[PDB]
Amino acid sequence: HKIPVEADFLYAYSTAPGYYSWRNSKDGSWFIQSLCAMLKQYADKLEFMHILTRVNRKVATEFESFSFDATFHAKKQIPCIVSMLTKELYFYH
Amino acid sequence: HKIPVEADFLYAYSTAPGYYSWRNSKDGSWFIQSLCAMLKQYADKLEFMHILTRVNRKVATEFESFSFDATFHAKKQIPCIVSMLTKELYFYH
Amino acid sequence: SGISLDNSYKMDYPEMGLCIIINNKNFHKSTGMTSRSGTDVDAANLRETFRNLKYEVRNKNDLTREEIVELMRDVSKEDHSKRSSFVCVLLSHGEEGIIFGTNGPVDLKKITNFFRGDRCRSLTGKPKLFIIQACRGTELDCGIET
Amino acid sequence: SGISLDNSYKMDYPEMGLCIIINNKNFHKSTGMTSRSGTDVDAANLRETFRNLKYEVRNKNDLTREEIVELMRDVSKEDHSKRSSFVCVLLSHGEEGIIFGTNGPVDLKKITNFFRGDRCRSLTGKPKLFIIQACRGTELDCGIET
Repeated sequence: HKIPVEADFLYAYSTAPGYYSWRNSKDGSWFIQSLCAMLKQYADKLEFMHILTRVNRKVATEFESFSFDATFHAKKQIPCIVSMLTKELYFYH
Repeated sequence: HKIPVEADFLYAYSTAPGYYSWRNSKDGSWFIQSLCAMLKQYADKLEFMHILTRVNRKVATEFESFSFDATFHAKKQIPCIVSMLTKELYFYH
Repeated sequence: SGISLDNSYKMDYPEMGLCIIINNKNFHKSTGMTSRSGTDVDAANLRETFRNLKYEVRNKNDLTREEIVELMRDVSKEDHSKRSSFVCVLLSHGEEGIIFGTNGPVDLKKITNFFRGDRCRSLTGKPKLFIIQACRGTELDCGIET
Repeated sequence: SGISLDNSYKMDYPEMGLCIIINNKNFHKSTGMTSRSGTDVDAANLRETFRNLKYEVRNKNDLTREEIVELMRDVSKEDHSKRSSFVCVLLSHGEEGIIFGTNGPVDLKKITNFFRGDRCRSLTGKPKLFIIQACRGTELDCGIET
């Protein structure tokens, strides 16, 4: 029996392929703020993929850029969950 | 209120970034065989990401290539779940 | 009413939605791409699997790069108001970020862009699923004994 | 014993595992990359969050491309036998498939390869999590009103 050498990897990207990733100079990056908040609130209750899904919704709905530069003003962001995991992951047991 | 235009997309790739994807000339591709089997068995029981996770494990553990060409012999494959979804997805209600 | 959480997509619309299956088995000789034997097995398995999930399945075979783009464009312009979601399955040769029509490549981004939240309003806020059976490169996983 | 399903990773090893946080805020002038203000806020939030999840957190700041590779190589050579998983958080400037050291880029593939199932046997079969806060390109999402 063998398993792929690329199996059991999970990449939690802050943004979709090809996109900028936003950061607030005072509150931190949108993604990390949201990730920590969701882990603090759901790590002892939800499976990791479901936690990350809440992170996606939080980032997608609660954040929007503000800039004097029209090019970077009113932009949005959606994180990107990339899973090669082979089992469900709970931080508790 | 706005949401990212890239939000609510889920890409269920048969293989990891940069890798070949395997197919059995008689049984079909490893990924599709596994995906249909897991949907048939768990679509009325599990959330989609968890179903896809079973697909990852099934493909990773139950399949391995056989070839007279050493280059393509005894190779493995791990599917790749890419989620930009903002909510859990159940095919039933 | 009572507490409403909205943690899962609303999947009780009148229709589950469309399941477009693009099955490319035979490619134009000039492309030099081999036929994908066994893909019909995949196409049939998918048609039946999603039929049982109540999706309106549409199977298309051996589409050129032009037909793939035209199909996706036309489908994205349909009124999906009464549909809970959208599913597209792509079975073909491919490379990273690419899916092959019978006569040439199609950037996956071009296909999915038609369904962007701002380009297909009747699907905004709804799950858009793309299932891709195709190479993403030439690397081979040697695996490791367990 | 009774029916055993194994649908979830075994997370009751003596240790949850390491959580390596690479926080790059200041970059070499010659790179022309701006300082990432607010990243320390992220680094501290992560250290505390994972501390509460019982991970052995190690914070590293402003690492060159060489130090990032050396760190990952050294960590992958540790004995993770008694650890349930591995977590690595990368906070920096970046492009698609790339993370920036203070003096240049590092291919993400090079970093993750050290932990391949065949290269880090004490982590084989265990979850390896990479959290990446960095650009993956220059596209901007204009969003759509709901």
